[PDB]
Amino acid sequence: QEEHLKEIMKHIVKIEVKGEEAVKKEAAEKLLEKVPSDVLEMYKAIGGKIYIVDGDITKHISLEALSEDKKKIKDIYGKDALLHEHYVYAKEGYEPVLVIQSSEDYVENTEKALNVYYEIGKILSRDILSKINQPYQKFLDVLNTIKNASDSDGQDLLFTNQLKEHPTDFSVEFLEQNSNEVQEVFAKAFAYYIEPQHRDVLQLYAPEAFNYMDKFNEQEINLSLEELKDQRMLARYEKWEKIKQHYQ
Amino acid sequence: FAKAFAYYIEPQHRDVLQLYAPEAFNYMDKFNEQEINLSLEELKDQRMLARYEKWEKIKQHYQHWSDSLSEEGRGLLKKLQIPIEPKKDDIIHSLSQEEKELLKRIQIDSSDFLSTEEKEFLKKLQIDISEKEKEFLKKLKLDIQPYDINQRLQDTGGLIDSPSINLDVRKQYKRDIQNIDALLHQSIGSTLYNKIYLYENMNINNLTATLGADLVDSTDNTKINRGIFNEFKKNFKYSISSNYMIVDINERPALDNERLKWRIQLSPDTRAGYLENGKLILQRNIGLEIKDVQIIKQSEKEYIRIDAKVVPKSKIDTKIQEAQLNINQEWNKALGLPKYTKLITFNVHNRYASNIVESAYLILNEWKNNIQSDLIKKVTNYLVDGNGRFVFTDITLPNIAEQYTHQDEIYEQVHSKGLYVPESRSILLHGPSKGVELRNDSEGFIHEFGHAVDDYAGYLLDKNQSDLVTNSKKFIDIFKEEGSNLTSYGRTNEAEFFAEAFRLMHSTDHAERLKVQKNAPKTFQFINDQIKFI
Amino acid sequence: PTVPDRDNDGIPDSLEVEGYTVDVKNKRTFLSPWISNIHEKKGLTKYKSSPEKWSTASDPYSDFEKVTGRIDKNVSPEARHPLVAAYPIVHVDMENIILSKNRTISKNTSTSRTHTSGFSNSNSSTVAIDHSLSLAGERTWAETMGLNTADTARLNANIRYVNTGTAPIYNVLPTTSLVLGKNQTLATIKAKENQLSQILAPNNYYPSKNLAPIALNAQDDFSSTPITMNYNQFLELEKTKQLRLDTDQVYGNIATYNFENGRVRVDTGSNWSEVLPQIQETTARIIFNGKDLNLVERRIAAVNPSDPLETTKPDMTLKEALKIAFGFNEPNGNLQYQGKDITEFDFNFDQQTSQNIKNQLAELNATNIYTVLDKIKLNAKMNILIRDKRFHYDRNNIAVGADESVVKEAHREVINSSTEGLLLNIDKDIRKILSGYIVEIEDTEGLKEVINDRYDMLNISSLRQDGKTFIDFKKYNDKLPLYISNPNYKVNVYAVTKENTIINPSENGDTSTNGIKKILIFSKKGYEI
Amino acid sequence: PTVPDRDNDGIPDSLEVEGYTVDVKNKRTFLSPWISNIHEKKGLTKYKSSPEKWSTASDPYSDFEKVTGRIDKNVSPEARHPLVAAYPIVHVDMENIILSKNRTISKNTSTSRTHTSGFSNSNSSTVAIDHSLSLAGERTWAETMGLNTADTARLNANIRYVNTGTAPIYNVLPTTSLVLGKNQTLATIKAKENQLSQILAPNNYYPSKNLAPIALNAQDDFSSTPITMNYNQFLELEKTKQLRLDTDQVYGNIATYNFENGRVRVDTGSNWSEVLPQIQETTARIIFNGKDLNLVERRIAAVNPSDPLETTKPDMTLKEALKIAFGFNEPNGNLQYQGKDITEFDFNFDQQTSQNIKNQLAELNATNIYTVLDKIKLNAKMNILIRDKRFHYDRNNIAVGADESVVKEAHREVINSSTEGLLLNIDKDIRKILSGYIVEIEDTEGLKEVINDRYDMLNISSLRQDGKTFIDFKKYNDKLPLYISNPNYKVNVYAVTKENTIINPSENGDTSTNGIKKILIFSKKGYEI
Repeated sequence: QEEHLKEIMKHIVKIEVKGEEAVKKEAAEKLLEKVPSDVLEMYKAIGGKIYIVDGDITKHISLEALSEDKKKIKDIYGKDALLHEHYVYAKEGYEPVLVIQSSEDYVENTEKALNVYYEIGKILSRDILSKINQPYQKFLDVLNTIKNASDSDGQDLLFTNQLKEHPTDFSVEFLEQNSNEVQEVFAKAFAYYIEPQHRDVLQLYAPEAFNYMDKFNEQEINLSLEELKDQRMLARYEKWEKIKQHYQ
Repeated sequence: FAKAFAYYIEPQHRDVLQLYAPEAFNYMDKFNEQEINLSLEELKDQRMLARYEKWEKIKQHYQHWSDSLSEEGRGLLKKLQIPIEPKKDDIIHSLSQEEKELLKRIQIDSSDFLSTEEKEFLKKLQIDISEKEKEFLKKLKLDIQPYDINQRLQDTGGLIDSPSINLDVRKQYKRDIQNIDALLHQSIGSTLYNKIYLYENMNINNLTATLGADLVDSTDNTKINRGIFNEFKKNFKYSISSNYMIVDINERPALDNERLKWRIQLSPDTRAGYLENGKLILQRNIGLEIKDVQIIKQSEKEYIRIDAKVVPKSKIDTKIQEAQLNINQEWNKALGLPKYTKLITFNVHNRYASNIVESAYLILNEWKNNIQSDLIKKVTNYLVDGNGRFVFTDITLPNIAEQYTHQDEIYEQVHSKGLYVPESRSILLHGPSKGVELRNDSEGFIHEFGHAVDDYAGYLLDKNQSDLVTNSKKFIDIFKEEGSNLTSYGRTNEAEFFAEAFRLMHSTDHAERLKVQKNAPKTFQFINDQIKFI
Repeated sequence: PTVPDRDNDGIPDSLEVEGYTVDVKNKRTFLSPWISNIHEKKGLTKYKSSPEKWSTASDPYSDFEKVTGRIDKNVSPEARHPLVAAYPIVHVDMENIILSKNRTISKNTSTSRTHTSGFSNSNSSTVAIDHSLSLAGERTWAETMGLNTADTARLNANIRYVNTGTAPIYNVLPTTSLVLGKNQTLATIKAKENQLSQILAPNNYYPSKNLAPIALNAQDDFSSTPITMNYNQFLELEKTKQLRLDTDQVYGNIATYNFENGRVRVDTGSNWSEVLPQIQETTARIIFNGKDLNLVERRIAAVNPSDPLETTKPDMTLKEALKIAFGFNEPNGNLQYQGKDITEFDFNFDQQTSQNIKNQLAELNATNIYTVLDKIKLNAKMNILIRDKRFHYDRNNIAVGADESVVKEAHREVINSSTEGLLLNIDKDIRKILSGYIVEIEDTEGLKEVINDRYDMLNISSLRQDGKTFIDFKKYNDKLPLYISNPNYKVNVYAVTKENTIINPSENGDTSTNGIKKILIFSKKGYEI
Repeated sequence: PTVPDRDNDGIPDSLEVEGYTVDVKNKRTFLSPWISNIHEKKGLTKYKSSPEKWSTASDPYSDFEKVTGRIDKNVSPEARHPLVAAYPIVHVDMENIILSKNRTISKNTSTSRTHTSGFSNSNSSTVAIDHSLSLAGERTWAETMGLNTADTARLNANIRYVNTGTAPIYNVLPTTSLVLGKNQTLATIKAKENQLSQILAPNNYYPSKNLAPIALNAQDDFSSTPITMNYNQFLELEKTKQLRLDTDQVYGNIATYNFENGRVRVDTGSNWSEVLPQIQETTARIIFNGKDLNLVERRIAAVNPSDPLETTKPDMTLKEALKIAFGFNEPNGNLQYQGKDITEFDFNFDQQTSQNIKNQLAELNATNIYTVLDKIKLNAKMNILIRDKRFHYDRNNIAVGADESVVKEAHREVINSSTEGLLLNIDKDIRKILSGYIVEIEDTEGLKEVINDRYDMLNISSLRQDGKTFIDFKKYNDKLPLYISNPNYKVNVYAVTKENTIINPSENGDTSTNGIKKILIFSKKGYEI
């Protein structure tokens, strides 16, 4: 009896008051922590950086003057939502920018955390890897194993309606002509893998998809950064500096 | 005192003490378990016999090292102890051209860049013997400095490759220090002795000339003003020594200008050298954490007692980076900058480190609350649009990194309280020095800020052309009429004048604001017109 | 960090002493230290408590549970606050009786829970039997019931139990003894066994208003006429029409909250008859008749100087006590209960408490307590009685009368008038101090004809289902409408409050309302009807 | 690290031996070693105790629990101190009886708890029935009730229990036997079963003054007339008019404090009948009649040389005992109880105790104990009796009389005098040793006419509701005012003390107040009246 009081007691008794606005800063920073650091270095290397606004995301200098038409967004579940109400938007262009609206409820709940991780996966697949065309046959090979499999609702989980109507197996030509649909499937998988509570769901309905992502985040992300750096002349030149200096 | 002492030692009464006299318990708690051993040595430190015994017990340990000393080692050490004065005969024989006659008849006492001691050197040369002659004087200054190894080390912070002096001199300096670095091969570590304390007398003006001007009671120099003291102790928590410490062995009476009495503990791993003249040379790049700051009384005169413990510099270095991250993350949200920016990066390697870091949390607070919000954001946006970052340092400006590279001329070196580099868009604030004019540190920032803001205003008018607000005929003339209606420093030229005017119009004392209104009415509406562009 | 907590009550020490509050964060509840600026706008209450008491009130629910809600969901709201003791208060309400001889006089009764003066911690009530004549021909009870000098009457009543406290009773139901006169105990109503398996939540009845009330006489073979009563008793009853119902405090067990599964189980070890003594010796008692002229009792935890542990309780000022115990608030900073300013109430104190407060009034140099209200410290064991200043009261602190001026003012709204009666709309509280009305007719030259001219013929005022009072003339008339000898004749109506009523015929059996002080209530000419 | 506490009672050793005190720091209570200067200004008591006793008094509450307040909140205040045993002391008080034959003598009675002498630890009381004639014509009880040589009378009394001890009883109620004469046991009062669910806190009644007292005869079917009583017995009763009520020590269980959650539950393992023997064999007993001339008994823990464990208790000198058990203090360093100096009291000792104190008085070379009071050591088992020195006492140490001179000053304040009576204001204690007054009239030439000239016609002094005694002449007069044959005739009023009263008609059945020891109490002429 004396045992149980402690656990309930600790959870409820917040010893000190962080403050009115500190909590906000602490929530966002904890969220981005869970994503592997190596991803953040790739984002910075390709340019623009994430800035956290506080008010209505609909009205900000960086985003007000661009893409007014694209007011229609689709959440992870495919339902349409107006941008003003929505709490996170991203934009692909010369200055890749990602904006997240600060809130105090990213640790406690999860539906909000899932969308942020979802947006990181879309930037990664469409803006980062695309510079190297990294999604290719291995990703296509796992993809193909999902479509043809015994009543696997896995398809329903990752494919949109457009995909459920391609009669035959996926072809290397299709990805080239259509590259937004495939990149989306990658993004969903990325999101579900990061969020702890959803990890089990993913591995349960799409075993091979989970296996692919497990080895990818384990030891196939440092390779992403190095190969990306191999396009920058200065990266090659700094590399020359270090190698020549030591053994000289 | 005795009563409080008694209650704390008796186990059963300790709790009673803590309940009714919290402050008394706290004082006694720290007293009986670290400070009491520090107190014991000083009592023994009064008996000459004990001091002699301590000095002798130290000799034998260093006997082998001393007996193996070569001539080159001793000769090098001799130079470090005594400052080396430049010889006139050498410099005169090094010129030999037309410049000396030209130099012969020049209005010497009209260069602000020169200091008093350098004027005297020039006056000695003059006895022997607004144009282009002050530029030739700039080169000569980089050649008349005394050969002082120890002086070079703090100005450069240990970065010996600094291209701030002539290459030959640079080669000369690097060789002597590296040779000295090899000399200090013996560690203090032994089984023969435990905690050893050594002392060093230091002048307060070397750490902060701003506090040093009012540290001593205006009327009686034997008392210290409590009000200024409280500020000084506030954030003095750790320090790092990059140069060669010259320490004593037994406490001796100090000279007039030395009001700090350091008590330094060593670690068995610290590498060090023994000197026959009762002094010790510690290795460079040592880190020290300050445990306490207090006022003590000695021989009817007041002093500041400062203790310290040697620790690996890396342990202190970790504190600086974590401090760097806290300040940059906080201001990015308040400003609107991208999450990952390296804006307030500061590199400090000197004795007064801890105050510099904490003082950042104060200059910016006064900086924001006093300037119109939209101006900061717009100008900060401009600054980030380039690679510029704010840089707070404790080494002389010519040695940081950015300044030397872009100017490119050797003679183009400039050191002062603040500096703005347009090419690199960076603001530099040297904490340790004291503005010969400025009242506090905040004003030093605002002055440098003025130079930066002026560049963006000029940038917005035309993108292709790089120019300032001055040089436009609608302002040059304005400086010819009201230019002399304020401080004499701003009368120097247009650039400083704009910066000079900017702080005053935004000073925290409304009276100052009124003054500039009734003394330069035209400028007042003009300034309000450039800032409108937003 | 091992935050210190000696009392072992979940909340840490520092929090309890300085002030804290529980606040639901979207769906998760957490405990927080009181921040002055960010919590006040949200309408949250500032709690305080004792760092060395598992239950500041001393009742069986810990400091943490009350404010958090993990508690028998039946405990009344006002008792959720840590400084208000939660305990039961059971008294008996008797609705109606019937009498006969071992032709049955069945009269309806009205009961009110009583409290009299040197007043002690024991609940008692008092029934009053209606005296009005239901039957015209039933003059003199002594004859309506064939009672002889050597006879005995049988008593058979119906009763219900009322819980006016703040916590539930569970298994047992208390024994209670009926007594007539000063000391004549007629009967003790047995404690039925294993039958009160239901629950008495505060402000509920047992059995509920929808079921037959528990018959007092067993109707079985336990005793042929348990309520025997010699002749002489019947005489006192005829003169007084009063009975007392004394009840003891033997309640049941206590319901405790279990953390393991959130189950509320009745523990057979802990029994209210062990706790009440603790509460009654460490709390200040406040009695209030404000809501509906019924005696509501609350207990507040106050400090007791003589006892170390007891100085630990947060200081409680009188003003705040009224605020948290009953519902007083400050629309404009003036203490008030639904419009009525605090100034319309009396403060009466027991001799001890009176003395104690006289001291308190001296170190502050004040004479009107209504001002210095926020500066009066409460100590343990004071007893305070707050009664409406406008009504007259009897020895047992029951509402019994009022000043005539109030009576008239309560009638200045004549919704309708005709020759068949009045349909008024009066404030629900006044009609508990009015026994009846005297109707009379006045000749144009000052004569006076009283229609219902008998002492026992006053109950002529019924109440309609929409709360409109309706006076019926044909009731104690000759089932005929009202006649008027002159459209210019004024019709005067007087009202008689209980205190000013007669309960038996006089010396020579006078039935006229002559020597009764009557207050005029209506006077419209014959044509103004 | 050890901070040794062998007795395992919370307080460390050194604290218990040298002196400690608990003092509340804003809201947190902690135990501290006695500091002379900071605690004395705070009005804190210096406690001492035994480092080897879980409860120095030997009663069921730990040394720590008592002083901290974690304890049944009913233990009386003065017993919170660690050296005063807390235990119950129940005796029976009989309020009134009634008589008849198997014309009903219904008389009110007054009882006082008694103690006689080698006096032992067993409770007894003593009732004395009033002899005054409530009815004029009711001369000779034997005839007002038709009692015949071969008849039997029934006795029906009312009793309440009084707890004058220092701790509460919970479940049980003591058995008690009525006895007339020396050894004639009339009846043993049953131990009612599962009925004393209420509590007897110190200085309380059961049932309280507000409820009917427990009828002694069951009124049920247990025995038709349990208290039969033969003729000869009735005669014995008539000559002595006194009974005795012996009660044993079979109380209930004990209420203990639980540290984990602060609940006080009556544990069925610990029973007072196991504890009392310990207390009674290891403490010194002090009996005091100071407060209201009623025997209040307290027990103080004293050392017993013969026993190792017992030498640990702090030495207790008599002077402190009076200070902590009863309320004596030192305004000017002179022991006194509310003004009355200690010198106005007698000291009586049992033969054992007497010898011990005579020794102690010899090694100090003193003769007056009132001086060396603070130098008298208490050992276990002394019994001491301190009674007011000014009053006369009987064999049962009941207050019974006084010196006439003292009696007179109590009347020297005539607030008013008329021909209808006196409304005096006497010190509440004296009017319990005066049986009545003799009124007489004096002719201008020295004659003497006594109005109420009958032994059983003395009860003429009532008490008004403001505590002013009022003497009524018309009671045993002819319902007529007071006549004076001469405005120069003196009016004398006399009082009769208990010891000098007659309780039955004399040898030759004299009813005159001749052989009654009478004290002059008043003498004003007609002009003054």
